[PDB]
Amino acid sequence: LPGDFGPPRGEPIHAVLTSPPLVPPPVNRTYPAKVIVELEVVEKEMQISEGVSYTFWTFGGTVPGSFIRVRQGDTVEFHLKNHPSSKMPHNIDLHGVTGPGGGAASSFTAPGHESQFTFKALNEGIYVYHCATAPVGMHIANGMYGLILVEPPEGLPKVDHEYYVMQGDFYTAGKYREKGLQPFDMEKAIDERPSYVLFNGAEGALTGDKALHAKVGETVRIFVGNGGPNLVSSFHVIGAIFDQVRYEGGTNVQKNVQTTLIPAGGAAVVKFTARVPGSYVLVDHSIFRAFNKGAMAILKIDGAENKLVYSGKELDSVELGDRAAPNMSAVTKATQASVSGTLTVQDQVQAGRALFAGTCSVCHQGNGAGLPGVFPPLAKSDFLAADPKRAMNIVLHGLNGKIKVNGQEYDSVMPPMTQLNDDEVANILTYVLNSWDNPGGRVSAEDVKKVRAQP
Amino acid sequence: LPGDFGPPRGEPIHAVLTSPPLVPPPVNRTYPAKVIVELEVVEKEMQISEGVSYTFWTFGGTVPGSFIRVRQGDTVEFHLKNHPSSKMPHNIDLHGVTGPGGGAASSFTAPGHESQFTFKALNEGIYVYHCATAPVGMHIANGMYGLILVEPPEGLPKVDHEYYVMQGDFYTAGKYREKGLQPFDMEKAIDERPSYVLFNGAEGALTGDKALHAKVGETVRIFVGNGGPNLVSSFHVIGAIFDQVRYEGGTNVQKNVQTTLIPAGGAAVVKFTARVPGSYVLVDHSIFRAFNKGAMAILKIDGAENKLVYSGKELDSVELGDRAAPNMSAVTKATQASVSGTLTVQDQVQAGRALFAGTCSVCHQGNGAGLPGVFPPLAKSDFLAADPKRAMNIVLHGLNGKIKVNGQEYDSVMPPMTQLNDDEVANILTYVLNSWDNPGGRVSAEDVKKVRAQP
Amino acid sequence: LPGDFGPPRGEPIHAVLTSPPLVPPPVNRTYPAKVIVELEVVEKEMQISEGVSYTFWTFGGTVPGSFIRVRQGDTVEFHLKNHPSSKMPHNIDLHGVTGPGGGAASSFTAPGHESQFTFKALNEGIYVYHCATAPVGMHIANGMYGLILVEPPEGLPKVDHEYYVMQGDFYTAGKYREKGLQPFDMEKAIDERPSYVLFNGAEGALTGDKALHAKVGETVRIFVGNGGPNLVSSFHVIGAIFDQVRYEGGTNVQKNVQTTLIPAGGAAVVKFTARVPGSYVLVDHSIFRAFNKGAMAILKIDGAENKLVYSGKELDSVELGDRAAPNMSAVTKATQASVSGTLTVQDQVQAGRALFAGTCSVCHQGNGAGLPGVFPPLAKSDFLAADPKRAMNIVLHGLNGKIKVNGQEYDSVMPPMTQLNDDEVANILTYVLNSWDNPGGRVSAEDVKKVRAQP
Ligand code: HEC
Ligand code: HEC
Ligand code: HEC
Ligand SMILES: [Cu+2]
Ligand SMILES: [Cu+2]
Ligand SMILES: [Cu+2]
Ligand SMILES: [Cu+2]
Ligand SMILES: [Cu+2]
Ligand SMILES: [Cu+2]
Repeated sequence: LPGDFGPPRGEPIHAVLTSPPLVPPPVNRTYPAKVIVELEVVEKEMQISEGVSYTFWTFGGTVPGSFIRVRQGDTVEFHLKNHPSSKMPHNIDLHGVTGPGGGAASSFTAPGHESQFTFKALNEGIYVYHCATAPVGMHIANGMYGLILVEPPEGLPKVDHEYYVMQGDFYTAGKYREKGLQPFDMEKAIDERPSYVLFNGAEGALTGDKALHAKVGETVRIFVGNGGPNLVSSFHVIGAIFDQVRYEGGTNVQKNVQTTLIPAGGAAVVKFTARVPGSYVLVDHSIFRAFNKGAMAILKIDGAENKLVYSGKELDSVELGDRAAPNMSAVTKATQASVSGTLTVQDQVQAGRALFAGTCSVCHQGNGAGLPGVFPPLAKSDFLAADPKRAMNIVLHGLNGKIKVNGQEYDSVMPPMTQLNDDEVANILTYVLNSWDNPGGRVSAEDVKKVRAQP
Repeated sequence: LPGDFGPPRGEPIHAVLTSPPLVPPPVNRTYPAKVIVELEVVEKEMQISEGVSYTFWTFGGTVPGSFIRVRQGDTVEFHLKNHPSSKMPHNIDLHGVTGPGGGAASSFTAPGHESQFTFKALNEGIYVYHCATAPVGMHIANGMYGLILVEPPEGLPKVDHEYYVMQGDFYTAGKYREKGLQPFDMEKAIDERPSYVLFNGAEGALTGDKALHAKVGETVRIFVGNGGPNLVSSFHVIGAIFDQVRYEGGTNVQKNVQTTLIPAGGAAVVKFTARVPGSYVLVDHSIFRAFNKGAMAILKIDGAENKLVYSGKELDSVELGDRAAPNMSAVTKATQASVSGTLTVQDQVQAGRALFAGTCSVCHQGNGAGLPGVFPPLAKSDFLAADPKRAMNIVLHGLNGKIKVNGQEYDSVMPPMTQLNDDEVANILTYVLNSWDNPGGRVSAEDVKKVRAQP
Repeated sequence: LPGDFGPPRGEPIHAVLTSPPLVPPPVNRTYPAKVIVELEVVEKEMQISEGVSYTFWTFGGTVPGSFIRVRQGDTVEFHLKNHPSSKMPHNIDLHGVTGPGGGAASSFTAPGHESQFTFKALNEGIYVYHCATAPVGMHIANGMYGLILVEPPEGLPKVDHEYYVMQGDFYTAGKYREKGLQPFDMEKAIDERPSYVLFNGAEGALTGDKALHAKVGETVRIFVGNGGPNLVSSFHVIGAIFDQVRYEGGTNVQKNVQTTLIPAGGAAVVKFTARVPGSYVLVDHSIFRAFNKGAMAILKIDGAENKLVYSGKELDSVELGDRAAPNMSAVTKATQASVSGTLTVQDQVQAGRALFAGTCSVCHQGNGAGLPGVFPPLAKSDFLAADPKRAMNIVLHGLNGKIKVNGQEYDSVMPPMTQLNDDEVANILTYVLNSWDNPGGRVSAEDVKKVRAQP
């Protein structure tokens, strides 16, 4: 057989698993071992977006699940526990396992139980693991996937950083950024029409203050999975190139590519060398996923600029939108205050401030000044103040034709923004009204609901 | 030119074509030949699913069409007949043909006619062939695709088994498993929203008693096509690895991968070595296709277990659902009896038995016992017997909150199952009522239609 | 660093950019240079289909944008101008640029402004460039993408022809071929449900009198991009094979393939050797894109037939439909005449003539003769003349069952063609009525609207 390094030697090893985006250290071992893996399924509510809860089903309490790292030829004794608070039964299929279901029929586990099975890791590579419990699509859609690395016997070449990034498509009853606890939507899942496409199980999981880091001159290896369930990732790094891309345990290694297709259920190891400082964006280049459904992660490189290689500036809200900023915690706070019935004007203003970035600032500027004759001002805007109800209709339904703002004529087009939720329009407009010497007061989600219902 | 082995020699050869999932024997020849291919288009109703008929358009009476096997450098004299019962005209485009339309403009054939054209097979490889008659998408969607192998002059390396598997997406007016003769749906086809995604033209075409077979230690080569028309396959083998994947006649060979993307209209040769016994599942790992639309095929390996490689069990209904069992012939029978107006309680019970597997058994068990305090029993269930109408609402619309069943409290969640058709809910519940000392009687499709219409 | 050929030498070079489908000449240079690129964003209405206008956003006035050609190790001084008639701000992200946003944060440009940034071209290859202005998906969907080639220092091998072909998916408020100025549809874009999938920004951009050309024996290199925003191309050449496919600046080169997957935002260089004359069709083999949404381009090879390689005929309307003919200018004319209120019977007849090809001729023949007993005649048809209103219902809703036409019984099936627009049915039927000794008169779009509204 391949990976035939004889029976386990040394002492049994209790595998150290890591939560995303971190990876366990290299096994750093010259002999095959008995590796004991203990993984516990937890079902739990987490925020899939600010003020949006979802009941995830997880391996080890995270999406993706805990990272497993073994050596080709190891004997893996796999213990799957299902937490007693679980409502569903669960199991595991590991890609790279030689045997039926990749472990599925020997890991079937009711709430409060444990199952175990043993496999030899014959196949070197990076592999997806996921739940394989009927209905399989529902279990995977809820977050039940992760990566197992089977190292080659000599180990992978040393790098400065190893990170763990996994794409998933998600199906909520509600629309993108519609607030509240969102049920799984089986109709959207069967139709392959996700409301969110994410890295590491949430909007902003790898942006702002949760960006991945490295320094100019350092090597980064990223273990990249695609849990699906349904989508194929046009996986891409903005502003850089992959030194290498290797799929699963394939003999083929592609070098010097920027855009690579990762199948649903697929995985790849990519290598990046940091050359110049700034934010390097990992996306699904099926662009509405990256820029309208959440599929953007950041590798932030710190170090000296090299003007001979790139003379230009770090990214801002023009490219990264409301994910340029460290976090949108103000949106979470305002959503919680709406639920409690304690929502203040200032709660709305700080939420609107976070949401205004990119969404409105690309044309009206971060300071609401616009560009005289080209983009009208929101700062001290006579037009805004004259009719707050018209302002709600402009965000929902757009505006075109000649207008006069602060003594100047505009003859341009503001596209409609009907995909903004009622709370988002209300918070953005309350921010604008309470900024730049505008008249203050507030716009409520309920105000916007009535305007949406009759344009 | 490539494949320049001079003029045909020896005797003209009448090509032996095979129906899926079988392949013609290796050409086993050292000289180029004149190969005469005779292929006849037949339009005909076949079962796309149990009790679901569809009018397929076929090359040779099967989906995919008859497998053609020639040698690089052969002169192929291609005869396309259109059966006189056909309503549409048809033609053929073979990938790997050097010339306009791959044969399309010289193979255009009205019902009851024959066309012929000659081509030299310059290009070694595995290639899709399909109909290229306006509207091309409708002809391909109805089943008009297959494979032609152009062998290299020295032939392919010998293996124990060669099989023929081809994925297709299908567009019915009705929903998945909605019974009756289903028309082609052009709106779903243009939208790329298939109701079925299949191997070899039907649900269960390669599962249960129609699984592919091999023995521990044997090599299997699978000629894998993707007829589309629209989908890209994340083609994957559960519990195993491909020794090799080679696309069309590409110089590139990928080795040691589990998950590979097959383009719409693409084809690949994969090689598998059987290591341990059990069912190895070929899927489109765009998981709702594999587990909700029919895209699952089985390679069943018989032979000695190796507990050093895999300690675990063969797959069952937890993973393969209602395709674990040899066949669902009882569903076909019950559908026929509904049409005839002769549907008996026992017809419903045997259909419901087949459908209960995985769909209900994953939580309630194959024997309806459930798991005390975790999954309530369907066996001798006081709760079921108290209100059969409530049971219909529970399958369609789900159940949550505290209930008491056979003296025990449950506080859990049964997801809704509204994608089940009225006949499916009726048959499953009639099976349950007539099992495990439950009260008997029956639930009709019409009973379920009324409950669906007002939750 | 890679591409470390020292500082720029010689004179600064003003890059010569080309409009699709042409490519600038090889740089033909042994030293690294300072290359000045000047690219101007223009927003403008163009015909996305005959009689269908769309407001495109373009780099250099075309979709795809102007082709840029530099050498690995060049210092590129990039000048982006935004035309003063623009309503939106714009920027550029070039794949293959080493630095944040690929130029995005240093190229942000309001209407009537200019931005500049400098980069070293470290990475050899073919690369997509696109707008990266919030909302990024809307800018790319409107046409803001093109290719930059970074040549290897020794240059690419010489070929007879170099062409520029770029796929895009497009989202109109109206359905496919619905006439008038079509707004961008954000709902369809987010759902990844394009109304058009095109090469070079229009239906027929590379068909008929706009086909690419070469001669038997000549080599063709095609720089193939996929601007997306959302779709992955099953990129395929009908009737031929690619000698080579190379993605971006990848070390991997695939040889001898017919079907290759291009990611959203991806690019590839393909090489084709012309062997036999005729039309070679470039498609997205996700077949409803190629044959129902516009994703078909033609490489027309002129030269001597070789009956030893391919005995068959050039393509016609059976395969290429209404794109076999040089152009459909008559449809543009009839649409303009409807807007003006000057629409004549002859305007309708010539538009219907263009649309009848393939759509109706595949079964009824180019001369309306049909095939006695199999396809009924439209030529001198007693059945057509007896009830023009029934003829409208037959095109929209199909026809089956026994009929008698010109003394012969037919018992067959004409599929419904409800995806035809009201003007298309009206023009086709007016063409038929004014041909082949039929009674004349006309059918109006308004006649068809009333029949569609009550079958
Ligand atoms: C460009 C792509 C824009 C984005 C994004 C946003 N707005 Fe805008 N807005 C824009 C233009 C060109 C115009 C004028 C339209 C015309 O007919 O010429 C506007 C107009 C407004 C107004 C009214 C005028 C004013 O007070 O200055 C308001 C209140 C306004 N826009 C608000 C607004 C908000 C809140 C945005 C994000 C949600 C937003 N705009 C985005 C161009 C663009
Ligand atoms: C788990 C994923 C389940 C599947 C699949 C099916 N059912 Fe279920 N069912 C489940 C639970 C947890 C519960 C209790 C809900 C609660 O509020 O605590 C139920 C309940 C029922 C009942 C009523 C109670 C009883 O008689 O035991 C019925 C009649 C029932 N379920 C039927 C049923 C059928 C027919 C299924 C397949 C179609 C099915 N269930 C699937 C959990 C799960
Ligand atoms: C085959 C795939 C067809 C295409 C494409 C079109 N038509 Fe057709 N048509 C076809 C058949 C088999 C029949 C007879 C149906 C039967 O019940 O046996 C028809 C019938 C008509 C008729 C009425 C009969 C006649 O006058 O000959 C008309 C007026 C007609 N079809 C028009 C028509 C037009 C305008 C088409 C393109 C828009 C078209 N047909 C396409 C088969 C096929
Ligand atoms: Cu699970
Ligand atoms: Cu899997
Ligand atoms: Cu056909
Ligand atoms: Cu094809
Ligand atoms: Cu732009
Ligand atoms: Cu990009």
